[PDB]
Amino acid sequence: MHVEAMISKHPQADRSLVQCVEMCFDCAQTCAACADACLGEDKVADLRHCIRLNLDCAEICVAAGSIASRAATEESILRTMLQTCAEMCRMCEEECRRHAGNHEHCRICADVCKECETACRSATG
Amino acid sequence: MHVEAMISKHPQADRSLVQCVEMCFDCAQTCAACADACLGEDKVADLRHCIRLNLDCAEICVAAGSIASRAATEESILRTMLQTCAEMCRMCEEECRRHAGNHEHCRICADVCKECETACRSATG
Amino acid sequence: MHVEAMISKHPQADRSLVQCVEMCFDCAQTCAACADACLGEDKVADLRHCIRLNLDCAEICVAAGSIASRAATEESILRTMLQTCAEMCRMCEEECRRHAGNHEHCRICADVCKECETACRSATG
Amino acid sequence: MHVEAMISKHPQADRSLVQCVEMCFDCAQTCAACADACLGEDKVADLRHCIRLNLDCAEICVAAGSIASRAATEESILRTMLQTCAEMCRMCEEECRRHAGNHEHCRICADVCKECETACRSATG
Ligand SMILES: [Cu+]
Ligand SMILES: [Cu+]
Ligand SMILES: [Cu+]
Ligand SMILES: [Cu+]
Ligand SMILES: [Cu+]
Ligand SMILES: [Cu+]
Ligand SMILES: [Cu+]
Ligand SMILES: [Cu+]
Ligand SMILES: [Cu+]
Ligand SMILES: [Cu+]
Ligand SMILES: [Cu+]
Ligand SMILES: [Cu+]
Ligand SMILES: [Cu+]
Ligand SMILES: [Cu+]
Ligand SMILES: [Cu+]
Ligand SMILES: [Cu+]
Ligand SMILES: [Cu+]
Ligand SMILES: [Cu+]
Ligand SMILES: [Cu+]
Ligand SMILES: [Cu+]
Ligand SMILES: [Cu+]
Ligand SMILES: [Cu+]
Ligand SMILES: [Cu+]
Ligand SMILES: [Cu+]
Ligand SMILES: [Cu+]
Ligand SMILES: [Cu+]
Ligand SMILES: [Cu+]
Ligand SMILES: [Cu+]
Ligand SMILES: [Cu+]
Ligand SMILES: [Cu+]
Ligand SMILES: [Cu+]
Ligand SMILES: [Cu+]
Ligand SMILES: [Cu+]
Ligand SMILES: [Cu+]
Ligand SMILES: [Cu+]
Ligand SMILES: [Cu+]
Ligand SMILES: [Cu+]
Ligand SMILES: [Cu+]
Ligand SMILES: [Cu+]
Ligand SMILES: [Cu+]
Ligand SMILES: [Cu+]
Ligand SMILES: [Cu+]
Ligand SMILES: [Cu+]
Ligand SMILES: [Cu+]
Ligand SMILES: [Cu+]
Ligand SMILES: [Cu+]
Ligand SMILES: [Cu+]
Ligand SMILES: [Cu+]
Ligand SMILES: [Cu+]
Ligand SMILES: [Cu+]
Ligand SMILES: [Cu+]
Ligand SMILES: [Cu+]
Ligand SMILES: [Cu+]
Ligand SMILES: [Cu+]
Ligand SMILES: [Cu+]
Ligand SMILES: [Cu+]
Ligand SMILES: [Cu+]
Ligand SMILES: [Cu+]
Ligand SMILES: [Cu+]
Ligand SMILES: [Cu+]
Ligand code: NA
Ligand code: NA
Ligand code: NA
Ligand code: NA
Repeated sequence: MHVEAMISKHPQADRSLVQCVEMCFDCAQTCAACADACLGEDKVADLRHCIRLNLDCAEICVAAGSIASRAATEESILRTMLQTCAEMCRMCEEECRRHAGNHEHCRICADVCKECETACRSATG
Repeated sequence: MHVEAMISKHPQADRSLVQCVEMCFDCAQTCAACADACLGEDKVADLRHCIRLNLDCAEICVAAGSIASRAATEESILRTMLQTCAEMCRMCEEECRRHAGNHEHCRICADVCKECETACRSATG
Repeated sequence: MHVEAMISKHPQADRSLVQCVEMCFDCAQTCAACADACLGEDKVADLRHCIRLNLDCAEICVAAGSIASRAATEESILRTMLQTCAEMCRMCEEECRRHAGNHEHCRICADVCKECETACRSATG
Repeated sequence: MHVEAMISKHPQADRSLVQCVEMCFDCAQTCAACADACLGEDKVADLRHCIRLNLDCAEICVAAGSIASRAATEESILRTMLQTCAEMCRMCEEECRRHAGNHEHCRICADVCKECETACRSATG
């Protein structure tokens, strides 16, 4: 990623923010991937809620990552958006974690959602 | 839109929700349009904050509209996402409203953001 | 929608373009809805390809709608993006149509994708 | 990113594809950042076309990255979407490159768009 390099060259120019943007995009891709993998499993009927939560988590994480990319002093929705993203990731983590013993893709995704949750919460500080 | 027709045919199947989805997509398109119009004005330097808020409002409104399209009994991020969208629209409305005397596009956008704010807040009930 | 009203107030200011933007957002919402409905069906394992195509069609249609909202004389990706959106909608229509006898949501979605395909192709002219 | 780890655990499971997904998300974030930086420059009126192209490139790159994340044998829009993304990045590169002597953020962005263009074109093979 080029998050850190772009922040330093912004004419209005933060480690917690860089980590948050990086994680949001990582987590968006991972959740989109996890949903698709779940859709290809024999046992897809057991993964409906997981697929749905991953789709919502991918959407929210892209939005949050985009918003945060534009947050390098003026009033912003950033802190509200990051709280919502943290809650989304917490929910998605919980469901992916439940399937992690059965599907390796869900273990990887649950780990990324946990990290993203932490990153987004830390950037609200 | 086909929001109402699709909700009624969902196997797990709400006027406030239909109005919220419709408005989110209307508002996303309107804000994207408003940002582009502002970017073409002689006086673009006065509209920087407006353009930035419109970009964030378009992103959040698409996300909210998508999430809400998937919310037709299971646990959801919906109510959190709709609160964030309502706050986003309130912020964007305020700035577009400030320019409404000068730019007709901003008057139209401020009106749509006001309506979307109301719709999203009403769907959290 | 406010597509037509916003185009007329753009400082750089087209019926085919308005219809294309409107349809892209309608189709994005419809496909997102169709995927979610398919995910809730008893027979979800038969709908894997449909769900996947709907997810891609929602993503492409939002992108196309956004791009087209910013296309009201300068060089643009618009015509390329609209060709891609037309191909996406054609593919998604074909698969939703295949399930239309079994699931009413897929009949509605197939009809919207057909219309969106036509609209996007007509706006490339 | 977790692109490579997720592809290997997909139940239907490609170096060119991994590089393409990674680059699309990098480029989406970079272009969103570049647009915001341009919007904060004294000389924003000279950067209108650059801002507009960056917004379109961010939208297309997210879409392409998402689609490609779901492309790990069945029929797909992938190759069409990647051609469109390659054309988008070529256009955005050209305009960012034109401003690269004046704005360091545009130099970084032009380099990322060039790389993403190459990656997306290589994944169509
Ligand atoms: Cu995230
Ligand atoms: Cu994620
Ligand atoms: Cu999954
Ligand atoms: Cu997730
Ligand atoms: Cu997420
Ligand atoms: Cu999150
Ligand atoms: Cu986040
Ligand atoms: Cu997540
Ligand atoms: Cu999850
Ligand atoms: Cu998974
Ligand atoms: Cu998962
Ligand atoms: Cu995850
Ligand atoms: Cu997950
Ligand atoms: Cu996440
Ligand atoms: Cu996060
Ligand atoms: Cu809205
Ligand atoms: Cu709006
Ligand atoms: Cu505007
Ligand atoms: Cu707005
Ligand atoms: Cu909005
Ligand atoms: Cu909103
Ligand atoms: Cu909303
Ligand atoms: Cu708004
Ligand atoms: Cu606004
Ligand atoms: Cu405006
Ligand atoms: Cu506005
Ligand atoms: Cu508005
Ligand atoms: Cu506005
Ligand atoms: Cu709004
Ligand atoms: Cu709303
Ligand atoms: Cu469409
Ligand atoms: Cu559609
Ligand atoms: Cu469906
Ligand atoms: Cu579709
Ligand atoms: Cu579509
Ligand atoms: Cu389309
Ligand atoms: Cu289209
Ligand atoms: Cu479609
Ligand atoms: Cu379809
Ligand atoms: Cu359907
Ligand atoms: Cu369908
Ligand atoms: Cu459809
Ligand atoms: Cu469909
Ligand atoms: Cu469509
Ligand atoms: Cu269309
Ligand atoms: Cu790209
Ligand atoms: Cu880019
Ligand atoms: Cu820039
Ligand atoms: Cu760009
Ligand atoms: Cu791009
Ligand atoms: Cu690209
Ligand atoms: Cu690309
Ligand atoms: Cu680019
Ligand atoms: Cu560019
Ligand atoms: Cu830049
Ligand atoms: Cu740039
Ligand atoms: Cu770039
Ligand atoms: Cu750029
Ligand atoms: Cu790019
Ligand atoms: Cu690329
Ligand atoms: Na900002
Ligand atoms: Na749902
Ligand atoms: Na334009
Ligand atoms: Na696929």
